[PDB]
Amino acid sequence: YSNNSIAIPTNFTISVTTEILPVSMTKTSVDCTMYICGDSTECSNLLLQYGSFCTQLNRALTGIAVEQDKNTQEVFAQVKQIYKTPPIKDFGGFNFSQILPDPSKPSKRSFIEDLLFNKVTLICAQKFNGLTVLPPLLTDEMIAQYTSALLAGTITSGWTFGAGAALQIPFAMQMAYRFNGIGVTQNVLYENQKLIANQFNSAIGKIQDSLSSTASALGKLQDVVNQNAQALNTLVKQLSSNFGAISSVLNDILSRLDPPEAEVQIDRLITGRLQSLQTYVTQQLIRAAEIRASANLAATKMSECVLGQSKRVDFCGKGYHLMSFPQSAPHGVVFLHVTYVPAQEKNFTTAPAICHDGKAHFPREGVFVSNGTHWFVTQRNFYEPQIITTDNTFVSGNCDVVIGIVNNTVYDPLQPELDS
Amino acid sequence: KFNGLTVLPPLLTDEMIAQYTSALLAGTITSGWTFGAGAALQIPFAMQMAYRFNGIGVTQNVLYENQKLIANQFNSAIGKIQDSLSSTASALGKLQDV
Amino acid sequence: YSNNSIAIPTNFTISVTTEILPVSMTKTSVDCTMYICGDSTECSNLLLQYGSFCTQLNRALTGIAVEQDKNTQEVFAQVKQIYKTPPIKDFGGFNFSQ
Amino acid sequence: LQSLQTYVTQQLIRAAEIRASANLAATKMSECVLGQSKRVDFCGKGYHL
Amino acid sequence: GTHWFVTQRNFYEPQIITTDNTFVSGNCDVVIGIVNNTVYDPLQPELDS
Amino acid sequence: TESNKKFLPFQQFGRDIADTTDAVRDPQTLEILDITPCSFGGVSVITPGTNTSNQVAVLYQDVNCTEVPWRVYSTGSNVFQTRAGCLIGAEHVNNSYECDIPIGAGICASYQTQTSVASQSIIAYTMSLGAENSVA
Repeated sequence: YSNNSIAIPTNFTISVTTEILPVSMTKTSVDCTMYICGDSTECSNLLLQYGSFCTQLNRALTGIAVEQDKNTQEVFAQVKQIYKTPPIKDFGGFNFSQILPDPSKPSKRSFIEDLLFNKVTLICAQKFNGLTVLPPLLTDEMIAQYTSALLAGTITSGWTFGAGAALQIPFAMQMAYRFNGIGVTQNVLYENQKLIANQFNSAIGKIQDSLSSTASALGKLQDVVNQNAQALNTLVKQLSSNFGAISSVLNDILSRLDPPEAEVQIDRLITGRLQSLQTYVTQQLIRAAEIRASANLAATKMSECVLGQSKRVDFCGKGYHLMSFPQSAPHGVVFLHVTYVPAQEKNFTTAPAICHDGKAHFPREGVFVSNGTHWFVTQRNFYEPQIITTDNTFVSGNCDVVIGIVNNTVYDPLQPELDS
Repeated sequence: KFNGLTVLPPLLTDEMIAQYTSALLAGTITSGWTFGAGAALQIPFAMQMAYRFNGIGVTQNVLYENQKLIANQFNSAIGKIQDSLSSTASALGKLQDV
Repeated sequence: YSNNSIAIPTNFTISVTTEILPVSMTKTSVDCTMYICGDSTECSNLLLQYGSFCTQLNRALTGIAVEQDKNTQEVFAQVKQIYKTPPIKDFGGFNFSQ
Repeated sequence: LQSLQTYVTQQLIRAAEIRASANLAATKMSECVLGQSKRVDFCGKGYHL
Repeated sequence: GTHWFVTQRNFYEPQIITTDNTFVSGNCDVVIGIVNNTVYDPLQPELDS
Repeated sequence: TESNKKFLPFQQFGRDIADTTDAVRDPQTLEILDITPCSFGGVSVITPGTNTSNQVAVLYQDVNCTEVPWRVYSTGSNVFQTRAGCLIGAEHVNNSYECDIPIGAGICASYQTQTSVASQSIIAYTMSLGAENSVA
């Protein structure tokens, strides 16, 4: 760091960054009296005379379920109408066959999300013990079609469909708008269209590869699924204990004991199993609130990154951000952020201002850099030399208040046009 | 500790934590805001603050109009912050709550 | 207010303020059977007569611990490379030694 | 067991709360530090630098 | 079909292409899909004086 | 039912995680019977606002509709099977719309008031994700 040292980057790279979000868990349900007891007539009376605990648990579990459903609905809800991919792909050279869905499968899945479908992903025993599993309303197919419409709108209309009606506009101008959004002026994109096309398609291929070679990046969804399944298997194995009572099977002990002593022994056994079921449903509520937090996070991304461009940083991946293509996953959603990142850095000597005619001069948009001989104005995020014209400057004050200024000439764009 | 419930050690020691914060602070000061995005860039702190001024809505020239002045307030600001802590304990109230 | 009367600021200020936030509650771990049973012979068997609690509680607490770890390592370790501050500190008036 | 259990549940709840606060701190650090967040009264009182 | 017009990305407002709200960079081959037309210049009348 | 699990000599009952009794040996003739408790899907009522009607449809969870028999009557051949389960009291329409009542597995139900055929009907169908619309 020095009072005249600046390092403007000159060569950039688009880079693909994946991001993983556990949008929901497996919708779960536990029939209160059914798990505690296999519908024995004595358990009926005892659990009835116990309290309204099991109805409490049914209400809480159904709340979890319907809230997971609300999550899956709202996280993709930002689609007034299901847009559809235009047949041909003249995307200025941006191969989208991997991200977009194509009729290869009878389903409208995409080539990338197939790796997810296959890599992230004993219930017969649970199915007979009351411990059931409901299915999700938004099925894999409709989730995939929502992702398809989202990507289609994101490609063909930029952000107008997020705000209002979808508006045709080619991908070139869309990238131009986004670059303007991150400072770099359109000139760089339209001067490096083919180069950026190669970079983008190569990066898409490399992320496809990096996912195809190992299934370790798709971490957190696997951890969520394992947490859920381990909770369920703990809830089942819990049945095997004795809690001081005779045996882990009701129908067994109903044989050994007359109604009187069966009453007390089953009082103990039910207190046990019911405390356990309470523990299970409480941990389930807590993980459900955590998943809803991460799902509102996913929604904020899907409505901020995808349908627009987050000026703010590190909310759509590392680096200056451009856009993000969402993709479905079994009980999850993954984003392919395509982030701008400057790569090659050249040193320059900088001037905080300029004294041309005794008055100060300030860069209206860029920065005053130089290599010693000529001073230039440049865009703060991409090396672009420019001669010092009054178009890039606004005079202000004089040559005293400024600190660190340098003397120079500021060319006037009229002199030859004044000679005639 | 004699009844099982020990306190596991926190992973990152105070040393490495303070070092991480020093890294963040250095990157903010010198490298501008780029170091969290790409590679760090030497770039003058005065011009960096000028870019931030242009961020909020005031044109950068204003900074160079009053550079010294700014620092004064800035520095005096730091001053009160210091005494803002040693004066009253409950100024720091969240961490103590937790 | 009136339909043709604007206000404009002329002099401004900087007011450095603090914003404290928690990061990691003290990562605790409670032994499943050392707390409940005073390391005896019949009581421990009577405990394991109950369900898989010894694993349940301890597992949830280990989850709390690893979440504390990830918190501390995510709210801070966003820096790419630990930076060193420059040898000299010339900021045109920004004394930073605090 | 009942006592330790209510302790563990309350501790996990407070842990989720701290996790929310930590993600909030992550956002602040990655916007109030690694950049400049224009959002008023997210960083602090007044425009943020 | 007749006159090019520059217009913001939200509200249709026609604007004959004054060189004031337009800027040049480079040549006419690196770009893609460019079209041929004379960008209007405001400095002709008062230079004719 | 008849199982294929090869049976060790004198051990009697086969278990699973659940501490229940999964398999047994008939003591009379040494045959290895499998024990599979017949499915019990929770009943779920499908209704419009009772302020509107009093005819409703019943959704059972995933069960073989054969197992379905307090039911008043079973709609004749109109029992529509979903990926979620059997549903009695709804004609399988193909005219897709936006759906109010969630049924699951893409299936949604809604009340329909016709002029001639079932002026008070409760239909279930494949939900349309919306009015498909591709721009040029």
